[PDB]
Formats: sequence, C-alpha cells, structure tokens
Amino acid sequence: RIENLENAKKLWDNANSMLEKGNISGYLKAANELHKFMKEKNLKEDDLRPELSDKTISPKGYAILQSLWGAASDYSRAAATLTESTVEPGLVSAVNKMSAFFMDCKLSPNERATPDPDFKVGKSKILVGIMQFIKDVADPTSKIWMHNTKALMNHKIAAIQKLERSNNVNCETLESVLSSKGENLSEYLSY
Amino acid sequence: EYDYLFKLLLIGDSGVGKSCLLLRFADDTYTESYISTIGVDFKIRTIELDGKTIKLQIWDTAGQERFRTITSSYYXGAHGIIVVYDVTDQESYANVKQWLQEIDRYASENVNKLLVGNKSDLTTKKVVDNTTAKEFADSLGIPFLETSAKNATNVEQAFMTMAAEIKKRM
Ligand SMILES: Nc1nc2c(ncn2[C@@H]2O[C@H](COP(=O)(O)OP(=O)(O)O)[C@@H](O)[C@H]2O)c(=O)[nH]1
Repeated sequence: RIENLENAKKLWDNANSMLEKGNISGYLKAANELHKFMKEKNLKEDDLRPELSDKTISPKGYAILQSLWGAASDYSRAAATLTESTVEPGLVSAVNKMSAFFMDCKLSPNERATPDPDFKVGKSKILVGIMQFIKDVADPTSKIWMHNTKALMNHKIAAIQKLERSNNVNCETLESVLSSKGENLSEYLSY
Repeated sequence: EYDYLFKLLLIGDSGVGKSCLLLRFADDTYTESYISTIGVDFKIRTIELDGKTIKLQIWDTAGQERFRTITSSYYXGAHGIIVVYDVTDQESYANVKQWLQEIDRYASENVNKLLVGNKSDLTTKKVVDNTTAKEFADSLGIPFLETSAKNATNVEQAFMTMAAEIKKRM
C-alpha cells in the first residue's frame, strides 16, 4: 500500500503539473490515469489526501477547473434530449466527475476553490477541449444515438470552431451544437 | 417511452444528504469502458403524474461544492432546482439562503425552485427553525419542505410537487 499511494501521489502531481500549464486535454488524461490507478489499487480519496499535505493547486488551476466544471455541467444537461439522453450526457458527466475526483483527492469536504479571475477559459474553448478528450477516450465502437462517438465529436468541434470564426458564439448557438445529435446530417457517421 | 422529460438540479454542500434523497432514482449503466470506471453525475426515474408519464433526469453536479459563485451553471438549462440544507447545521442554511437569493435574481420565472431542509429526524440536534426557512422561502415565492432522506419522509412529495409545477407551466 505504501508504494501504491506514492505512485498515486506522483500521478496526482502529474495532473496538477498538467494543470499549471493550461494543457486541458493533458490534465484530463492525467486525471484519467490517476482515477484508473486508484480504482485498480483500491485506493480512495481519503487514503491519498494525507500524502498531498505538502502539494497545492494554484489559483490558475482552480480557474481552469471552474471553467471545466461550468462547461461540462451545461453540456451534460443540454445533451439530454428526446433523441437520446444517456450516452452523451454520460460522457460529459463522467469528465466532470473525473475532475471532481482530482480535487477530492486533495481537498476536504466542502472546501471551496479559490480561482484566479484572469485565468478563466472561455466556454467555447473548454467545450472543444472536452470533446477532444471524449473523442480520445471513447471506445472505437461507442455510439451517440446512431452516430459513432468519435465522429460526432469531430463534427461538433468543427461546428463550434465555425461559430468562433464568424464571431457567432452565444448561448443559443452553443446550445444548438450541444443538444444536436446530428439529426440533419446526410450519414450516420462511421470510420 | 415517456410523455415528458424534466431536467432537475440538486444543489447543496457535501454531507447534507443529496445522495440519500436520490435513493429512489437509478444510475444509467454503460457499455462504455470509460464511463463504467468513473460513473456519472445524474440519476433517472420515470414517474406517473395526472395520467402522464414523466422521466426525471436529476443532476447532482460533481464538484459543485468547490464553485459557489452563482453563475448560469446553477440557473440555465434546468426545469427545476432543488436546494438542500442540513437542518442540524446553521452554516449550511446560511449558505443556501445566500445562493438561493442569487439564483432568484438571475433565474427566469420559468425555472421552478424548492428549498429542502434535510435530516428532520435528527430532532435533538436540529438547529435551523423551519418557520425561519418557511418565511425565507415565502419571501421569494418558493415552496419549502423538511425531509428525512433516511426515513424517506417528504422526499417523494418534494419531487412530485416540483414535477407538478413544471408540468402546469408547460
Ligand atoms: N439522520 C439522517 N442522516 C442523513 C439524512 N440524509 C443524509 N444523511 C446522512 O448524511 C451523510 C451524508 O449524506 P449523503 O447522502 O452522502 O449526502 P451527500 O454527500 O451530500 O450526497 C450520511 O452519513 C447520511 O447517512 C437524513 O435524512 N437523516
């Protein structure tokens, strides 16, 4: 157990270090690694938190986690539609829990985050980062409704990027992308 | 199938009893390996109300305890929000009061709201007077209820009232 915890400690540092550099996808993957390892080794937040006494999440990190939290929470619910309400909300919601798990390894219950205002990530930038991560961890056979998940994420990433280029990013236009299940495409997507 | 799909938020600090409130709700399982390792933020339940079937999808957003500056995350994209305080803890009541005041400002009228004092069965340890919470809820035009999640008292009625006030709006 002693060395499993120290390997979890370094995996946590790796995610925190990824956070200190604004590497979103890299933070998410490192948090994924940490989570998978603790689940395999049967470690819980309580076990590792004492070992993190001397480590800390910066105001910059808390800023990126808050942006990630806000965007993922809105996306999880917008993606719940009459077409389908489990897989896409599940994927986005699981990203959120993965980031909450990183913080719970470090923080006592109900300890507030102290985010730095000037390091806020704009919601359109986080959303692509979330979709890029989902694209990368989704099973190759994963599907959202009738579409392959990876392929639908690419389509949504491109949709958001098109909105940014034409300077047409608002909650209405973003909600359309997040709620879409590609019903008006000409193919069920695939490899 | 169902006739309606309502989206609910469950707001409240850790320890107040959000998980216990959702005991009647179920978790979606996933053939996705990434999901099965982690899990999700929401639970689902189909109910019958006035001869209509309603799917309730309720978010107990992970990490919310960390970010209590009240943004749209708390008041857009939801048909209902359920705000929960611990009846045996004044600081949790003072917190939801603050947040529920801020939600009330920005929130559209169409979003329905319910204040819940939980752990009413801890009557020896009970610190928050319901007439105080009741009058705070009245001041904002919001329903108020005390519950025991453990005993499951007023939990069903909390969701059924909330579901009924959304359904009448739409
Ligand atoms: N006595 C009593 N305890 C409760 C009630 N609801 C929750 N709890 C207790 O409060 C603690 C945390 O509740 P939990 O479901 O984990 O709330 P959450 O952590 O905020 O999701 C647990 O020890 C529960 O047993 C209740 O209605 N009565």
